[PDB]
Amino acid sequence: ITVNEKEHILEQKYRPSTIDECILPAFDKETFKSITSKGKIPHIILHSPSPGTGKTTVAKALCHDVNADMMFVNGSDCKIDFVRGPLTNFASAASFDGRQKVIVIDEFCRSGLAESQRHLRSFMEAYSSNCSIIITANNIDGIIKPLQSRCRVITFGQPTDEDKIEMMKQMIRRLTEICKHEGIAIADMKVVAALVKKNFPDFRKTIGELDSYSSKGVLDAGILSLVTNDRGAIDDVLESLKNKDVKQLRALAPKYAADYSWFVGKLAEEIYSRVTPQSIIRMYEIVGENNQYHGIAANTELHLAYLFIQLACEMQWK
Amino acid sequence: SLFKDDIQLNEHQVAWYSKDWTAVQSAADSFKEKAENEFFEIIGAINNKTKCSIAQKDYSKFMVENALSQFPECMPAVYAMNLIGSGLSDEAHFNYLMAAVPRGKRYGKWEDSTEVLIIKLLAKRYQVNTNDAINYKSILTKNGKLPLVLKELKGLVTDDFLKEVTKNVKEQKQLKKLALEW
Amino acid sequence: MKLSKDTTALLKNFATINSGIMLKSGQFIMTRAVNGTTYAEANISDVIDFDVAIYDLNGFLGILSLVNDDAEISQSEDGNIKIADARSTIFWPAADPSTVVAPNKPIPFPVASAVTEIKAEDLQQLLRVSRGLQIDTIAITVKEGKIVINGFNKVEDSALTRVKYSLTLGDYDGENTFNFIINMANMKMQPGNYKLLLWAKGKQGAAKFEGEHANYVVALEADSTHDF
Amino acid sequence: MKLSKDTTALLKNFATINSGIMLKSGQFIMTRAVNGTTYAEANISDVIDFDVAIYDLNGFLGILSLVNDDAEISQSEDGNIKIADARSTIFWPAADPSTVVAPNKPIPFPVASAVTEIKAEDLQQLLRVSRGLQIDTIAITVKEGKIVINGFNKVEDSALTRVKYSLTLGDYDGENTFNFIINMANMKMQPGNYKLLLWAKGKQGAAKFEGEHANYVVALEADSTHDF
DNA sequence: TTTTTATGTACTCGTAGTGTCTGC
DNA sequence: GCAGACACTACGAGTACATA
Ligand SMILES: Nc1ncnc2c1ncn2[C@@H]1O[C@H](COP(=O)(O)OP(=O)(O)O)[C@@H](O)[C@H]1O
Ligand SMILES: [Mg+2]
Repeated sequence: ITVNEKEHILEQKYRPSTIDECILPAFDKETFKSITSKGKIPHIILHSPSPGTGKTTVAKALCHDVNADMMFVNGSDCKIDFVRGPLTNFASAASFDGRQKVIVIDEFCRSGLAESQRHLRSFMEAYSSNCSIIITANNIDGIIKPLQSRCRVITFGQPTDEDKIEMMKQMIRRLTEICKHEGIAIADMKVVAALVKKNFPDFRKTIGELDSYSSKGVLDAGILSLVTNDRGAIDDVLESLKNKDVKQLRALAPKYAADYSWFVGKLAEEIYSRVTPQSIIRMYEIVGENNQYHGIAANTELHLAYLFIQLACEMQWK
Repeated sequence: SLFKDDIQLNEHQVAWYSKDWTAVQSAADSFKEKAENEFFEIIGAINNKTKCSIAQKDYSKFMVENALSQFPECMPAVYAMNLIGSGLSDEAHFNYLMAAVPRGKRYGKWEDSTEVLIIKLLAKRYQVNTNDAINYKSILTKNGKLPLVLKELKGLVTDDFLKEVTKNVKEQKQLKKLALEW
Repeated sequence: MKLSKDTTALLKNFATINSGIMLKSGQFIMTRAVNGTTYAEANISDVIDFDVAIYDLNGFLGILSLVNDDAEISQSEDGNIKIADARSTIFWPAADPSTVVAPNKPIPFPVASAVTEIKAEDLQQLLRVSRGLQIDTIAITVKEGKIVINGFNKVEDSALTRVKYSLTLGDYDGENTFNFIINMANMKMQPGNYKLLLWAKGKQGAAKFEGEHANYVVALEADSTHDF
Repeated sequence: MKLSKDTTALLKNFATINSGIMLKSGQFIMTRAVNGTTYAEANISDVIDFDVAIYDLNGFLGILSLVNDDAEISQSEDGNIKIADARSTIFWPAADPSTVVAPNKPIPFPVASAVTEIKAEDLQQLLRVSRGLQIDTIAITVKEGKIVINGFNKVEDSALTRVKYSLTLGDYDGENTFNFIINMANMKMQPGNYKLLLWAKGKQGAAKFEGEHANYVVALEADSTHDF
């Protein structure tokens, strides 16, 4: 159990240092250990559209288990002049103690980074001898295919039944360590296993919900009360939808244009239970055709705005 | 001294008849009228059927589409120009939207500072995105003293950081706003 | 703590490697490159009292360039750094030590795998020729017994084929063959004499420049070759 | 094959005419501006032993000001230009001669339509007054039986009506009346006594400056009026 | 009745700091 | 034996342009 004791947020403080310490499904835990066993790291695009799965921790865990000279940077701050300057001065020079050089680009699927992405093809080949690149992706299509040519596309697989049973209790004993290391009163777990199961894959939102209970000393309460679904449900997905608030509908588009694929996908799932069958068949046509054309979509933001205006004015909300 | 009862030439003449150019610089600034610019009035011509004849005006599909993005009745054509209007001529873009928007009579208009500095300051510190940064604060307002992490980040509030968000006059009432955090 | 002319000039040099610096109590200052390619250290004559981290070292030296030499740099009772002049007084905000990437690990250089010394006017001529000849990478090898520094145009010359400059620095004794390639960009030492220390074993290595006051340890480019 | 400092001083002058130069073996050198504006020819004290074309003559000499004057220049096996110093060596790349606009043969200046003889200090004062009176174009013509030079400010003068200078030079024994205009930007000759040869036939024309070692052919202006 | 969002590129202009050359 | 002044560079500003 690795703790960066100098950290103030539990998400960043209890980040696994080793790939073993990561609560990951089988096949993946087998894959990453195989990658670290080689001692040398090839270009890796590990990606999972589900948040809090461990994209960033695994990317850093692989850099640690291989004893890499890692330079971690967020994709948004990884512009092209940043790649020309620092990133090149890094991958060109050889580290004094040898050891693998890695450049981790977190959330590199962001849209504005398309042209700096186009710089890396040839950049990665010119310095492939001395330095590799790990890319963290939320939307894999946001990675230009020439980069996928140069990288290993690791997609976090759906955890099997055994993986769900083992990872939960691996996270349970992980929550035991952190609470006992933080000073939070357990007051019998009981709901602790239920919290892990509440947001099973999203471990980051599970730890993030331990926070907000640091001012409190208790580990137990009805946590599914205060901002439970603060992801795809309690962020104007209900209230602002129905009432057909065009003004709010348009202002609600930007905050999500970042990851279009997830949003739409979760939008077609939860909606099947809120509206009538006459609008069940109707919502699939408009949502299907908006998702069908997210490429011709120049501005994804206005594309969401068109989905909302055509969705709100045709659903017979029960 | 001044020769009292002689004619005093205007400040332009005073500055110009002197190789003191900083005062001449102040003389030219007197006609700046940059606050009296133009900006669009093409959108009004789009929804009024007026002879816009843009050519030299600043056309922005980015903007002109995003202005009609507020009005949902203009959204069918905006959805088309979003799809296929990419790589379409600026003069063609205004010309399509001419016969495409319904009726006119141009209308109204189209998340606060002291929060948006913290959101963008936490984002740069932990190297996270807006979404993640936004959530960080919201959970930190509820738990282990966000006031503490405010102090942890009082050193990296440079004027280049500050002015980047809301120039105007706030980045000086914001520069020394998060000063008092110790 | 008082900051003299030789020490502020050193800080003006260390600012080029890292936008700021972390310095703890003593007379030893040290900074490393953000990417970890150039490490600089310096024992100085001016003694500093407390531990402080400056994020904007460039702007810190610019604001100090208005106060007289009597500049009293003190800690504020809350924590900041006040600069007392003969008359005026300035307030500068200090930053957290984790904001400035600090070297933190002054592990000593190993055994010098090869040793020579470059003159002050020899470094001068190398930097002035490269300014006019656009030399971006230099390689230190052996030619006819004496070791030399060769400058190229990595962009205009892929695998460092055609030399554009060569400076001899004395003769090599042992029977070894090598070619340490250093990037001219990540080479930020100030003018002066430097006993050049070169260490490299297997696939790791570094180049250390021993100046009469400060030390500069740069990294070698991956293309470098040696038989050590 | 070393270059004396007066020869290089003449070379840094030729670089003002053309950013490059094509110099063959021998003691004779020459260049012409790309825009056919000026042409300079000169024999010098050093001896060139090999043909070489230099794409950036300005940067070549600016780099040659970084090695000692005893530097032995040569054509390296590295087929470029070798600058051997006491310790250093500069390999300045020879350029493809096709990229250097140079006179393929020395311009044989025709029989002069008018001959005068500028003095070096007279030329010196002419440049000093031009930098003070913003004199951009000058005209050499006849005034009361004597050959004189008159400068204007074509910016403010436009029609070239208001005289701003009059260097009374020699006397004219002929009967022709000419008004040859030269642009000061094309006065790329180094200071020194020159025998000024003038020629013009119809809508053509050029001026030649015969020197104690260097000659200069500078072009006349579109508005040059003559009765030759 | 309104007034702005990101990244990367190329060019011009103005001024200001720095560099190379020169006096009755 | 250096200052002056032209000469040169760098940079902030503003501009125009093409993308998503
Ligand atoms: N597989 C995992 N094993 C252990 N902890 C995890 C795992 N996935 C996420 N976490 C916890 O979530 C936090 C953030 O995870 P992160 O790498 O940011 O996931 P993502 O990048 O997909 O949001 C970490 O501090 C870590 O403690
Ligand atoms: Mg992450």
